[PDB]
Amino acid sequence: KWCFRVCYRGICYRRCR
Repeated sequence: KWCFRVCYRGICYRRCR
C-alpha cells in the first residue's frame, strides 16, 4: 500500500491504490 500524491505545473495527479 504505497500512497504518494503530488501536484506539479507539468504533472498533477494522485496515487493511492
